[PDB]
Amino acid sequence: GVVHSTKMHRTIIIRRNYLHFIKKYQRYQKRHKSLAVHCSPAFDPKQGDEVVIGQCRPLSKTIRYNVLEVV
Amino acid sequence: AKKHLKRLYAPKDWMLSKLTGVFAPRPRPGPHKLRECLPLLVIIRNRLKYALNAREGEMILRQGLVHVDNHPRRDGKYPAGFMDVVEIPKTGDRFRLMYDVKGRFALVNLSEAEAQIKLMKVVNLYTATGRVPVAVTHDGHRIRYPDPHTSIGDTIVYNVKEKKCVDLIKNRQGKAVIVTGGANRGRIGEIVKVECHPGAFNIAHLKDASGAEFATRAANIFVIGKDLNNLQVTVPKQQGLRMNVIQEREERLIAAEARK
Amino acid sequence: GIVRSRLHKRKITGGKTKIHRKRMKAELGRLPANTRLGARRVSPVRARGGNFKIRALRLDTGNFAWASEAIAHRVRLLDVVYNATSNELVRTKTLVKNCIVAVDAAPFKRWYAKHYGIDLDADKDKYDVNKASPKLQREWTRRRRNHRVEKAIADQLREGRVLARITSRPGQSGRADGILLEGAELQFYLKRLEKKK
Amino acid sequence: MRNYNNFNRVWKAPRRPFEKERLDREMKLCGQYGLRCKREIWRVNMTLSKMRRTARLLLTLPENHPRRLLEGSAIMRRCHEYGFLDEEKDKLDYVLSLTVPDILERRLQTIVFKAGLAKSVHHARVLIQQRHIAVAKQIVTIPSFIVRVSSERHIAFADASPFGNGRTGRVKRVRAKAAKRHA
RNA sequence: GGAAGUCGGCAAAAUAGAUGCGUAAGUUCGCAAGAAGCAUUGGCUCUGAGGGCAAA
RNA sequence: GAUCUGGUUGAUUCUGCCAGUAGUCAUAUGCUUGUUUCAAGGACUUAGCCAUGCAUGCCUCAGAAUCACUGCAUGCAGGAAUCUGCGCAUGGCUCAUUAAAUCAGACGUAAUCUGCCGCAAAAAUCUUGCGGCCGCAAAAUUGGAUAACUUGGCGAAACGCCAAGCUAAUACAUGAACCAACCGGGUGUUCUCCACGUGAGACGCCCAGCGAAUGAAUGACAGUAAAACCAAUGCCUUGCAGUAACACCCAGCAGUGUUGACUCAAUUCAUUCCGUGCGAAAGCCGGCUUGUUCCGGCGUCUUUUGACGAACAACUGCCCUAUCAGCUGGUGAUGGCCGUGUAGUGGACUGCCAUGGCGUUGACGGGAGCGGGGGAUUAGGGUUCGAUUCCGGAGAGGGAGCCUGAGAAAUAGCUACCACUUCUACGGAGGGCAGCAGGCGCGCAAAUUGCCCAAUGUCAAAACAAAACGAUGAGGCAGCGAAAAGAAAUAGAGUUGUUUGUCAUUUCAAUGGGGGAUAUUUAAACCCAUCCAAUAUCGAGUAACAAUUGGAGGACAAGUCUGGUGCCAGCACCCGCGGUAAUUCCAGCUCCAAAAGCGUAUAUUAAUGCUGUUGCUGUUAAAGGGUUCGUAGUUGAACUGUGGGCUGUGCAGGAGGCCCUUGCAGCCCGUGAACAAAGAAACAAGAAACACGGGAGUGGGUCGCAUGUCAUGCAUGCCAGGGGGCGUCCGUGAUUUUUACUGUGACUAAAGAAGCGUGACUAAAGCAGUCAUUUGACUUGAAUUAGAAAG
RNA sequence: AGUGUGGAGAUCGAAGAUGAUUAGAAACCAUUGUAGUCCACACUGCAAACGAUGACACCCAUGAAUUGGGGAU
Ligand SMILES: [K+]
Ligand SMILES: [K+]
Ligand SMILES: [K+]
Ligand SMILES: [K+]
Ligand SMILES: [K+]
Ligand SMILES: [K+]
Ligand SMILES: [K+]
Ligand SMILES: [K+]
Ligand SMILES: [K+]
Ligand SMILES: [K+]
Ligand SMILES: [K+]
Ligand SMILES: [K+]
Ligand SMILES: [Mg+2]
Ligand SMILES: [Mg+2]
Ligand SMILES: [Mg+2]
Ligand SMILES: [Mg+2]
Ligand SMILES: [Mg+2]
Ligand SMILES: [Mg+2]
Ligand SMILES: [Mg+2]
Ligand SMILES: [Mg+2]
Ligand SMILES: [Mg+2]
Ligand SMILES: [Mg+2]
Ligand SMILES: [Mg+2]
Ligand SMILES: [Mg+2]
Ligand SMILES: [Mg+2]
Ligand SMILES: [Mg+2]
Ligand SMILES: [Mg+2]
Ligand SMILES: [Mg+2]
Ligand SMILES: [Mg+2]
Ligand SMILES: [Mg+2]
Ligand SMILES: [Mg+2]
Ligand SMILES: [Mg+2]
Ligand SMILES: [Mg+2]
Ligand SMILES: [Mg+2]
Ligand SMILES: [Mg+2]
Ligand SMILES: [Mg+2]
Ligand SMILES: [Mg+2]
Ligand SMILES: [Mg+2]
Ligand SMILES: [Mg+2]
Ligand SMILES: [Mg+2]
Ligand SMILES: [Mg+2]
Ligand SMILES: [Mg+2]
Ligand SMILES: [Mg+2]
Ligand SMILES: [Mg+2]
Ligand SMILES: [Mg+2]
Ligand SMILES: [Mg+2]
Ligand SMILES: [Mg+2]
Ligand SMILES: [Mg+2]
Ligand SMILES: [Mg+2]
Ligand SMILES: [Mg+2]
Ligand SMILES: [Mg+2]
Ligand SMILES: [Mg+2]
Ligand SMILES: [Mg+2]
Ligand SMILES: [Mg+2]
Ligand SMILES: [Mg+2]
Ligand SMILES: [Mg+2]
Ligand SMILES: [Mg+2]
Ligand SMILES: [Mg+2]
Ligand SMILES: [Mg+2]
Ligand SMILES: [Mg+2]
Ligand SMILES: [Mg+2]
Ligand SMILES: [Mg+2]
Ligand SMILES: [Mg+2]
Ligand SMILES: [Mg+2]
Ligand SMILES: [Mg+2]
Ligand SMILES: [Mg+2]
Ligand SMILES: [Mg+2]
Ligand SMILES: [Mg+2]
Ligand SMILES: [Mg+2]
Ligand code: NA
Ligand code: NA
Ligand code: NA
Ligand code: NA
Repeated sequence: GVVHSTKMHRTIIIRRNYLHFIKKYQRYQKRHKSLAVHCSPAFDPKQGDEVVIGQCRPLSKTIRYNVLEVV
Repeated sequence: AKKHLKRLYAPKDWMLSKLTGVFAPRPRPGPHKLRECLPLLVIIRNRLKYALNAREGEMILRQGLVHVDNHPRRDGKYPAGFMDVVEIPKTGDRFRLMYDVKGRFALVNLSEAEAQIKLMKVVNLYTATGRVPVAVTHDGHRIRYPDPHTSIGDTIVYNVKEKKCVDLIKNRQGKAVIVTGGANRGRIGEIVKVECHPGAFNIAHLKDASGAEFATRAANIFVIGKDLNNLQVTVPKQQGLRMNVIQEREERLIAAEARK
Repeated sequence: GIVRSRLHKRKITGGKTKIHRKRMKAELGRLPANTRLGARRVSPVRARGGNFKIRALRLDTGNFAWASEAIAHRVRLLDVVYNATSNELVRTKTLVKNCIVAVDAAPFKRWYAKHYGIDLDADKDKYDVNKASPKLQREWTRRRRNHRVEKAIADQLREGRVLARITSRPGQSGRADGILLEGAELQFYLKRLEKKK
Repeated sequence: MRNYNNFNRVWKAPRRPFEKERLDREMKLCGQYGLRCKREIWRVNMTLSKMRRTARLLLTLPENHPRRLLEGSAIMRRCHEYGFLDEEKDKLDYVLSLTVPDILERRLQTIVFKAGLAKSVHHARVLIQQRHIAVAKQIVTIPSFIVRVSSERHIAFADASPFGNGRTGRVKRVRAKAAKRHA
């Protein structure tokens, strides 16, 4: 995903942009999802960066993924 | 917990008619998974035809006349499954529960000194208290002292009567396997290669005797011999060779006309 | 009763979740132990599966471990001195995990004398290092060669009270086990305690 | 409740209720083959509609397609067995040319009249419904019985029928009882 | 009991400080507004927060 | 079957709707109805209210009988009752709630709990009996209570109750030494020895089982070659080749757990466990050969992990609405820290911090809805339905709370309140049909207070049988049932007269409906099927055993018919008809259409290219915004380029040569560099350079003799090196490459939909059956498919 | 066109007035006349605001003209 916000302490918001197909019109539409991801202090990513995230146990109300690699 | 099993919800391989009853016998917990097993009552009533209904099946089973892996089992809901040896001493019946090419359960007749041998795929290896290595098999058996070369995915050929391991066949390329799950269940082939995807399902690419290449997940393969020529267990009539559907239909039609 | 589900919580959008089922026993919570310092009193709690938790209401002693010495002793809890959640827990002498306590230093002092032949209580029932076999004296020298004790713990042993951190959960197991504070962690908490006398 | 016995329809009404050409054609078919209602023609119409639909689907596919090979062989075998198409016509395109009279000629009511066991199609139907005709020694009482080519030579009077090897019929039996009682 | 008194609620009763929440029609958009309403308040023993100055 | 027709004008050509037309397991309703097969059936409205009855119990050779119970016999065998153990958290019903919920496919739990079932594990424990803590001895001959029952009974009653007196259990409690092992830790101011203390060996003492808690150490290595110095310690003999380790009783009694990854499995050390754990149930029954070790079948405590499950999490997806634009954050909103709680993760919760989190890619609010599998309709694309059989979820009048239990926030369990209710002797006591049947209401709208456990299953202490038959309205079978679906009667052949055909005659045969049975079916019946003699079995002529429902101007098949009525009555979906010659109303006749069915109403699909992605229209028919700027959004120019040579072959084409069709073989497959071995160039991270026997079924391909012999050393080598190539694991190394699409493959319950085979008499079906007719073949068959998207 | 505040107010002229016409005529015609019409500033954003024809881009046959800029004689 792409880093969308880094305003939280050790938590970042990423975006997953994708195209959804509509069968009737034989055409796509742009959709996106937002995921709260824990970010270890060993990475320091920025807005617009691309990150790889791995699924972990629930770490908060919304967090289910941990940052693994910053590209 | 769930105690019933609707006949529509029952596995299709049990071949129970949708019109004859609402329910099917729910397998109890035990050696094999509920979706991957054949109940003893189904074996004694629907397959062997020794019992006309469940009440006669109860008559046979409660007396301990049916042995599974050299042990009388009195429950019609006992979940018999793959590679199990079922013996009825009174009628002199001995067969192994295997899969044919079409994925259905098959009763492959066995001779003596063959019903004493059963293959078990190692699914887990752990350490028990006292630093005792324990191997867990596909049929729920726990082995207190397996061979030091034993690995997960390997198969242990195991003497049921004497309750001891006698040989081990490693899970490597070039070994003969039988598929126990998926669309390729019942096919017999040789391991060409195994693709490893850590954190996901490993994929085994196999090749049968005729040269057909197929694949499945590594959990569905079951090593049964060093290679296709020397198997360590008797296999069903069709020898795990999938046969073209058009050719099969033509051969059946010709055979039917030859009969009449 | 008390529940642990997310149904009553607001969605991230701020909308209200419309609940369409009754509360389940599988999501229940229990009232806190609020274990205090005092003579031992526990209450068993039958948990899911038939297992028992021990809800400690009062505790007075526990197994406290000297990590650098790889030893532990059953010692009496003397006071609660610091709690990172609030100082009200200190005021009420509540025993929870990670809180800082002061425990009797006598068993640790006595073990040091027996194991190393060094009596920390110099300059003023009690083990005497003089009554030792010559073999034990040689083992004392062997142990003493590769050994250096820190002055902070050594001073605390001399005064008879040594600070420790609770490592168990009294509300779940009914125990007040802990580990003696050492090194930087002790210096951190000593500064916290030094604040405001 | 909890009954899983399947059932389905075998006929469909025509789209336009009143067409002079269609009504006259169906009236001709009813008289020619001794049918009871238009539903018997419409049943044949739906059958042919199904066969032509799968034939069109198969012919869309390329020749070497396994589904076309297996399904195409099966339907041609079905047509040859039931006499819908001649043995010479061995192409899938000839299924498309099947007509309603082709199916109607294979009815046991039609075959019995054509074989010569009945004076007319109406005589044939009542003979079938009155347990007088057997196909391979099995009594058949359904006029819409589609006769296989291999079964054509085995059509004859039933052994249990008075016209075959059976006992006397109602008229003679009742008169025999009356003669005994009157005497 | 509660305006039945009386021309008439005259007279009297009633409301009451501070703090938090909350507040309708209408409106020249400023108000209406302390609209209306709800809640808290003592004593004691503690805890936290809000500063100055000087010193390498 | 990719289809249209009537109505705008005097006529025409359009736009456009209205009306016609067909289907619907789609409901109701009206008329009609002989036979048979297969089936929906109080969901819609009132998750409205309910009289009565039933719906969940379980005993074997194998827990407990002194019924003052029965049979026999002088103890034997049944055995009411009642303790004990298991179940009642499943089934059945319903669809009210419900949109980051539920659900579907696909994944996780290393974040957990898990009775019954499968395979396994088990060496802790100072007990008992005779004599005086001590001695002798060893098949452990353990202890208190409470039911049923007896007595007295209370109470109008209550699936309501006291008190006393007996006696059991596999109920409850207690408790087993020696036999009987291996291993380790701490010590004695104890002995026997060596040297003048990393000394050795004994004995003595305290601990050393499974599981649990805290702390400490393990849970590997895999990025370099040689020399000396000292201290101790191994060998060699009196200085380092050889040398797994280890101060004997064990000279190999783990130097080696697992994953993709673990603080996990497991082991060692220290301390702890106070009931909130741990019997060989101090248990039961058999067999013989009758056994201080006879041999089996059961039952049970604890530990462990497969299985059946439970609970949590969420990758993508799901109607209408902006006359709903902001939502969330006192009092949790988003995240962080230490805690608490949970079976476990978590703002799930306390305290303290930081301002975050969501929204025009439609948040928030509102409206309609349980979600799927699937149904209807059908060129294709679509539209629409899904209360309802199977799967998942939720509920038991409304709410909440809770005990028991492995599992319930259970409701034919409990507690309370609210709303309804029943009995009463007025003190009190009760009730929950959205289980089956059935009532009352509600409505357009939906059956019997039936029979049975024979089948299908569930529970259980339980095979069947024998004085001896478990329960089951789950389920099955019948009754009612024109929802719907399949098959099919109501007549067939003549003869005479009136090319034919109709009519008037007159004959012949056949057959069911129905009536019955030596019987068959069925748990018993009932339906089907079989038969009307097998010596011996009833029956069609107006075959009265009598077919209906809508129509006859047009759309739309069928009358210039006859009377009646006279803009009245009425018909008429639309156009219209009827005002004295009605093709239309009311009737007769005749005819048309479908037919055991046929009208009507409403909804929905096609008709409809009148919702248009495929595929609409916008000058004048409805419809380009008055103009321009402009953000989201949609869309967006070209280029890095597709190779030669040779041979054969083909009207290739414009003598020989050049270029092309196809196929075969070569290419460092541009140029350069070497004689494609090495190096150079192109490459290659699905590579390259390193380095690990704990890497490779013993270190992958390429019968006596040497170690040694206090060893089950009962072992090891019996080609070695050098150089090349291949597996396994780790490390180092880059001014490093994905996604859509497309081709294959994997994973993916049935029912349903396609589809193969199969004369259930055909068919709707079903997954069966077929053939010799035999003491059984076919090693019978039950093919294969498609199924949104996402992964 | 209309509104607000200041200007301006010749002409024309909603409202209104008068005179005709007419069965009636508080219409058309005639003589007048307020607000307006004009300007500054600020509002309003209702036109047959029309080509009743959205914007950008491509292709497209013929004759005579026309406006602006270039090239040639
Ligand atoms: K205003
Ligand atoms: K009990
Ligand atoms: K029901
Ligand atoms: K034990
Ligand atoms: K936490
Ligand atoms: K908090
Ligand atoms: K009912
Ligand atoms: K009529
Ligand atoms: K008339
Ligand atoms: K008429
Ligand atoms: K834009
Ligand atoms: K215009
Ligand atoms: Mg008052
Ligand atoms: Mg007054
Ligand atoms: Mg008054
Ligand atoms: Mg008065
Ligand atoms: Mg007055
Ligand atoms: Mg006053
Ligand atoms: Mg307001
Ligand atoms: Mg017009
Ligand atoms: Mg007209
Ligand atoms: Mg005219
Ligand atoms: Mg009949
Ligand atoms: Mg009948
Ligand atoms: Mg209802
Ligand atoms: Mg229902
Ligand atoms: Mg007994
Ligand atoms: Mg249920
Ligand atoms: Mg699923
Ligand atoms: Mg012992
Ligand atoms: Mg009394
Ligand atoms: Mg017990
Ligand atoms: Mg342990
Ligand atoms: Mg390891
Ligand atoms: Mg969830
Ligand atoms: Mg939060
Ligand atoms: Mg609803
Ligand atoms: Mg549904
Ligand atoms: Mg409803
Ligand atoms: Mg359900
Ligand atoms: Mg419930
Ligand atoms: Mg109700
Ligand atoms: Mg229940
Ligand atoms: Mg409840
Ligand atoms: Mg009930
Ligand atoms: Mg209640
Ligand atoms: Mg039922
Ligand atoms: Mg009905
Ligand atoms: Mg019995
Ligand atoms: Mg009936
Ligand atoms: Mg009739
Ligand atoms: Mg009959
Ligand atoms: Mg029946
Ligand atoms: Mg006509
Ligand atoms: Mg109509
Ligand atoms: Mg008409
Ligand atoms: Mg359309
Ligand atoms: Mg169309
Ligand atoms: Mg249109
Ligand atoms: Mg227009
Ligand atoms: Mg481009
Ligand atoms: Mg070159
Ligand atoms: Mg199916
Ligand atoms: Mg079908
Ligand atoms: Mg002024
Ligand atoms: Mg003028
Ligand atoms: Mg306008
Ligand atoms: Mg316009
Ligand atoms: Mg110009
Ligand atoms: Na995994
Ligand atoms: Na007959
Ligand atoms: Na464990
Ligand atoms: Na039963």
